Amino acid sequence: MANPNFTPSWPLYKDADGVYVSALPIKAIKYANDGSANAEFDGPYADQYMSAQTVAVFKPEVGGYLFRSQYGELLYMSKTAFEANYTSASGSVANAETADKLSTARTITLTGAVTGSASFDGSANVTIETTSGS
Repeated sequence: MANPNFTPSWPLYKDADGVYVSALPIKAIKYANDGSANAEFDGPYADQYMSAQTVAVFKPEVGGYLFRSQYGELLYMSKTAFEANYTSASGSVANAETADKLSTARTITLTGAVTGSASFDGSANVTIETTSGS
């Protein structure tokens, strides 16, 4: 990767705790009789020829999914495991459900009178105060 994928054009997904990973969707593979094999991808990846001894350890499956993590760990997985450990990281990912308010159906460590929501005093949204009936 000459480019560090700084531009969020290609959708990169989420490892176990929130590390970034690239997803290499193995379409088909061309096993050449010389020993080397090129893996056909239809994402931000083309055919990639790998050396014979290399293809002998990294011989995967056509139709599966491979990933490449920032640790240098690249492996092929079944979509069920692949998606839940190297793409999802909880069924929210970017948590765009909570938006910027972060208090939709989730409470992302709201400090009550958050300055970016209610500066000084006088909270807005949800009547006037969430606790108004003790």
